[PDB]
Amino acid sequence: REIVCVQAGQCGNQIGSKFWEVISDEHGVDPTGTYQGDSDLQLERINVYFDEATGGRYVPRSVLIDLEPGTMDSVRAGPYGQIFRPDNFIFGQSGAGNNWAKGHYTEGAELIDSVLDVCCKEAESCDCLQGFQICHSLGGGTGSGMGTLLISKLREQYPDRIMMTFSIIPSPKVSDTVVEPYNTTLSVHQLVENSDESMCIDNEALYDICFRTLKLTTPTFGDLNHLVSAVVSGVTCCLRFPGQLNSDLRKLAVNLVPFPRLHFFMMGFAPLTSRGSQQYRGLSVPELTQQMFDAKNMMQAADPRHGRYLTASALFRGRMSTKEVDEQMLNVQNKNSSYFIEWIPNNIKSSVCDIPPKGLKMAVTFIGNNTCIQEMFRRVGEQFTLMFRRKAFLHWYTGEGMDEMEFTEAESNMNDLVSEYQQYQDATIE
Amino acid sequence: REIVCVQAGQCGNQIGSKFWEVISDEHGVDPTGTYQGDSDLQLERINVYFDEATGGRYVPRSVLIDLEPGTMDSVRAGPYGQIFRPDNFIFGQSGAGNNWAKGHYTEGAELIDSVLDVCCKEAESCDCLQGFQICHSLGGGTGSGMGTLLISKLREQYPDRIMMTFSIIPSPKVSDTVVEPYNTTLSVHQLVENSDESMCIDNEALYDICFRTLKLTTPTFGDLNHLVSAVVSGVTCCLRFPGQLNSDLRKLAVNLVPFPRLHFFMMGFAPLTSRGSQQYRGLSVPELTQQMFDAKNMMQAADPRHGRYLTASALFRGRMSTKEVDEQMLNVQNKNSSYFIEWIPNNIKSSVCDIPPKGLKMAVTFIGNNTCIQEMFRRVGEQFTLMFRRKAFLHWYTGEGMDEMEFTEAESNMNDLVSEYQQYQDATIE
Amino acid sequence: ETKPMKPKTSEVIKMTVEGSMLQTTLTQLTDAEQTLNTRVDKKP
Amino acid sequence: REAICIHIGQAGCQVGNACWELFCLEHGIQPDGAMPSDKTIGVEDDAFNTFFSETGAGKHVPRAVFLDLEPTVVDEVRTGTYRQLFHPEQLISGKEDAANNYARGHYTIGKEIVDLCLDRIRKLADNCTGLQGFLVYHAVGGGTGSGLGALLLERLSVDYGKKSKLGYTVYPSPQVSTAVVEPYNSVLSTHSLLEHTDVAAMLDNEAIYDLTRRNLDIERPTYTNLNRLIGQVVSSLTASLRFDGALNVDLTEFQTNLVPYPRIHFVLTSYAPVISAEKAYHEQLSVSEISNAVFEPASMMTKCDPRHGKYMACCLMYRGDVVPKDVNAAVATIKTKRTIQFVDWSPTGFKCGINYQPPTVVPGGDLAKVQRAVCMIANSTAIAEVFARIDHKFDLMYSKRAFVHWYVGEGMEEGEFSEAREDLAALEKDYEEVGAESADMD
Amino acid sequence: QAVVKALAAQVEGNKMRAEQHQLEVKKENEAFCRAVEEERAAEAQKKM
Ligand SMILES: Nc1nc2c(ncn2[C@@H]2O[C@H](COP(=O)(O)OP(=O)(O)OP(=O)(O)O)[C@@H](O)[C@H]2O)c(=O)[nH]1
Ligand SMILES: Nc1nc2c(ncn2[C@@H]2O[C@H](COP(=O)(O)OP(=O)(O)O)[C@@H](O)[C@H]2O)c(=O)[nH]1
Ligand SMILES: Nc1nc2c(ncn2[C@@H]2O[C@H](COP(=O)(O)OP(=O)(O)O)[C@@H](O)[C@H]2O)c(=O)[nH]1
Ligand SMILES: [Mg+2]
Repeated sequence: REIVCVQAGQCGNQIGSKFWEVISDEHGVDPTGTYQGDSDLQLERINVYFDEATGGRYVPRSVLIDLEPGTMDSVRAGPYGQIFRPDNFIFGQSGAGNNWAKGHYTEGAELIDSVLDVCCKEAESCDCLQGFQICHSLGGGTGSGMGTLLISKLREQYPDRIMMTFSIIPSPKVSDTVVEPYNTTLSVHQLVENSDESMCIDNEALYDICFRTLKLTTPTFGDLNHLVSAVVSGVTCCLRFPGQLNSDLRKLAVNLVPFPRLHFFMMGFAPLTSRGSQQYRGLSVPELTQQMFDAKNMMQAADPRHGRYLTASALFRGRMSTKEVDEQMLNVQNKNSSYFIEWIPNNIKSSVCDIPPKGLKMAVTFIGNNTCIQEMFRRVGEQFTLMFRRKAFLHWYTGEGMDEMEFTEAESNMNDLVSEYQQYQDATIE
Repeated sequence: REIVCVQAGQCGNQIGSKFWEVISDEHGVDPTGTYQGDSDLQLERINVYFDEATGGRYVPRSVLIDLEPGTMDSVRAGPYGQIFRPDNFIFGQSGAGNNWAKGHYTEGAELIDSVLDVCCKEAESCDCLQGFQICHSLGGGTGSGMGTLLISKLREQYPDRIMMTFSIIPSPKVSDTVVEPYNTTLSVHQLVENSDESMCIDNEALYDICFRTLKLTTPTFGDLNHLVSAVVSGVTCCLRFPGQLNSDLRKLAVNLVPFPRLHFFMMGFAPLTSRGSQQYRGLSVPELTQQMFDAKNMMQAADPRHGRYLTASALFRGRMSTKEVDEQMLNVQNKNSSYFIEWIPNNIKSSVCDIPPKGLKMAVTFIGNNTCIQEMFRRVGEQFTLMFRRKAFLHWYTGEGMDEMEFTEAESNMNDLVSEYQQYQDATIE
Repeated sequence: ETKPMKPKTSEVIKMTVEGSMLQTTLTQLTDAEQTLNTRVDKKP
Repeated sequence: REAICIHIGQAGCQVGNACWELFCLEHGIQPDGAMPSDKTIGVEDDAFNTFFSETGAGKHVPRAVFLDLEPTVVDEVRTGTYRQLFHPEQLISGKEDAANNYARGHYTIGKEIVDLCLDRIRKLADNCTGLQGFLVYHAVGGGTGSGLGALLLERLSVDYGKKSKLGYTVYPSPQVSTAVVEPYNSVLSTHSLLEHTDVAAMLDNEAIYDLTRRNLDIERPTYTNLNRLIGQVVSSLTASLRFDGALNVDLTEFQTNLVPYPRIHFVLTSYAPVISAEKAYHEQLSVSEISNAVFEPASMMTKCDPRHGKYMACCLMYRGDVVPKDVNAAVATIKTKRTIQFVDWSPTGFKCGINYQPPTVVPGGDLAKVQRAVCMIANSTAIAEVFARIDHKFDLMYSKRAFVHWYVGEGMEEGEFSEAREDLAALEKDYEEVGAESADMD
Repeated sequence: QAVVKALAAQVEGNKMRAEQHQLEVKKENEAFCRAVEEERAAEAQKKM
């Protein structure tokens, strides 16, 4: 049961580089590709993410795509860059220009056939294929446009598999680019139709995690990408190690999504705490659950206290009792009963895995489906409608060929998504 | 049955530092936090004040709050400061300005949510919670305003638990600040509604203890805080060790307070004696009772000879006979019968604990409910009325936002408290 | 082609939760505990 | 005398591991299947035959299959400690799970795996003298256990016909829960189980957690403890087939005595001397105290209180050195109690069994070693409360179609939900009607 | 006599495993303390 990864744009390639560092460390693969591990548990599921090349070697199931090769040359120059198969690198000759329409219609259609040829070459090699995993930002240009193009083609070609995306979205507090609202709105329009499950992270939340919890004096993008690589490698942990209560991406989707449009989730990871402070508080299942539900540990600007939990899932790694897990989930559901949607008798799924990440005694990853996400879409919509009424910078997109009707359609579809979340929020049973 | 301590302001943090030194010594905790004791009797109730952190360590269940970090940095720098959990230190970025209104309304509401979050995190971790214990001065700025704010919020959230306070009140003679009457009047108004039991200490009484009883040539605040830490650790001693006649904070409160407004008490501790004199007088139960009732040894400026005892309590530590305790309390009640309220047939509760404070063969702590406490409030109220008629310094408080009507309400409520005590002083059977 | 699964050793099985307490029954015993079970058929 | 064991899904395979650990240690088979020569007494009665078959070189192999849709648990069994005990053909594994969907197990995926399973079951059943039942272990809360368990029981019931099928079933606990979609799977499971099972034993994990906290002194129990208790119960019930005794009880005697009408086959189970070794020296353990113990609701392994209902039949299994006169005195004392009530149409409420083989002690185990034990399975109207609680949660979710699109996409008509809910309503009415007294007074 | 012998043997074995578990926990705590002391040396890197 093997996953294929796709990394698109600068953010995607950087997050991918840190992810493949974390996974290669976890399975004991040398940066030359030679297996040097020290337990059979590392070897026995290596197939899930690596293909085996001849006399020792392992190759990582990933496709790298970008519109200007500067980043790709940077990734090839990195410490693990040599591991990647050369034929898997796809790049063009001119940039996206921060324009969704260029990335989707002009340079997208120019490159897209070579990416589908490579993904099919990678997919047809699997003995049984599980879902794809894609990392990209929604505020950029080639990431948003070509990522959603590729997602649509893969959904046409593989409708029975899983399509999973992790996505970084522009913060209202601090933009790096002026035209972010257009790219975000069009990308959310593509995702709500195409995706099966999508996780959203705010860079502002990663900065607040680093400063308040880790107390880093001078954080860098490497730290943010380390938090992301930690969660990405955590969601898949039950795929590749034994445990007392196995779980799977499809089983998570079936338990988390009540209706097919409601597939946007908040993410958190609980035992983040510096090793020096860790001496002041011992690890235990109650301790993990309390940090796990603390809004300090959630990776989105919206706060749960303004919404209600529809569903939640917990994946535990480590040697622990099932009784303690079950009774903790009962006590949290009973004591905080106003924040849980009442027509479901138990909103939390649990899962337990035997093998923790190296150097931690225990860890949990949290996925939450909460109506307070309506906030991210509403904030973007105000900024978009502000821009669209004045036809702001619009000539760039229309000159590529877009009809103005696409913008009003995408706005209407996002507004209906906000309305569907808002109706279920209604705290009053009425 | 575990107590959570709160220390507020400079006085509170300093008293807390000396208290946690005495308690850590009594339970044999090294300044690194490791248990190094030599009898199981030390270990078997350590849970009452400490939580266990991973790999051996214990952490003390205390919250430290202050508005400017100078004091907090001083306590962290002290010899035991490292034991305290870093996250339990709460501080702002601008001072209370020695002003009650700032501490209650402007910086109070800014910080209070983080203090309530920490107190709830600490409280909800206990398997069964006994009352909270709070130490602060009323003459300061953040101590009075934010302490009474926090007491009101905790009384809203946990109305079935116990609320216990130790409180320092401004000397009529040794003032450090001109606007002391306002801070005292508003704080006593808050306490009489919120508190379950409140102990009052005059700094003048600690000076008279040091100079007259201990004959110290050059006393310092460390001695005053040692006397306070001795009584504070003594009231709870029966909670945490075995004995022939167990006692508890709730049993003291139920036996001392006849009616719910009458909850202000005097304190004393008996085996105080100078190192030169100590060679001249052995410990015995008559000696402890005689020192215990001597007004020289009482920690308030009001003298019992000007009032009447409603109720009294005695907590004895050490291996001693019950016969001597019972016969001493009968003999003292019979010989001084005019100073005891006649419609209660026996005013004194006794309790006996096997384990004395380190380096003493025997000790007793005294809690007294005496109407002469009314004299402190009346003297403070006269000076407040003197200042208010001339609207002294009033623009600071009105500029913060206070209605003048709060001052007349607080004055009326304090005056009614004085009247109620005076009425019970002069009550008769008829 | 699917490579056949390789058998585990003693310390590898001990890592998990089920296998550790299976091996506890199998190996970690005193001499007296192996005498506990016996057959009493046709005796009474 | 033979029995075939079928283990399906995760709970069923892990409970199988605990069961076969116990059956090995009780018979004396080593993990490699080689019976040792020093365990001999000159003659060796064929007591293993209920659970083992011989090749001819003297290796033992057990009459069981392990069925799963995900590989991890069965490859763990294949690579574990008992690798040489099981035949590799017996360990059957698919490619992908039923994803907590009963519909996925039953319609899309289980039809592919079911024919291999039936061929293996055929391969077991042709090599016996006379098969006298199937033992099945599963949970009704998960997708493959529900869907493939139903499909397999339907096919077994057509192919083998009248032959008995006995199920041990882990039902969803009344407030502990592990997945959101448990009510749909449990309702549809109970719907299939009504037609195609001869006796169904109901278990709740919350009760075994309460029993292990209260009686044993275990602060942090895990599934291996619960599975060891279940294995002990199964060993007690099947001991009557395998060892000498005063009053034997064949598996057909259970069905004849416990089931008054053909739908009323769901029974409660409890076990008496759950006791620690340190606890074991504080108490005598005579017949009458443990008989009094099995009737207290603190002893039950299902979360129902029988004081809120009426007993229809009781079956009491005593094993070890016990004498019939003490069993009779105990049963007469139970009958005297006022908080124990039998339906007036069932005057002779008890069946007794007495076996000489004492319960086995497992080296790592947490139960003490004891000379005698009693185990009970009993039919009572209190069971009606468990279905009502499952039905309320089903009604809550289905009123708004909270998750139905997964099930409808996987090949299922929307109508099947309403059919199952009406069948469980009719089962509730059956338990209401059977407990109604008939009056014939002028 | 047989039953009392069996119970005594079981109690002794329980004591043995309890002692072994305590020894393992003590070793783990010592290793944790050493590893905490090791990470303090990263304070010199910031200084230099
Ligand atoms: N007693 C006991 N119950 C278990 C065990 N494992 C899971 N359960 C319970 O069974 C239900 C979950 O069923 P599963 O066995 O995990 O479902 P499954 O057979 O694996 O089906 P899939 O998830 O599709 O593979 C829950 O109620 C769990 O509490 C176990 O080892 N022992
Ligand atoms: N977390 C993270 N965010 C990034 C990184 N690089 C860029 N971003 C963010 O992604 C957005 C810019 O998108 P970009 O990747 O340049 O789009 P592209 O030009 O199409 O590749 C901004 O919000 C950046 O803050 C990175 O390495 N990590
Ligand atoms: N008894 C005693 N009194 C103190 C101590 N520290 C300060 N005080 C008194 O408390 C008053 C000052 O209040 P302070 O604690 O500074 O208020 P804050 O600024 O809000 O913390 C003065 O009357 C001081 O004499 C102490 O350690 N012991
Ligand atoms: Mg499963």
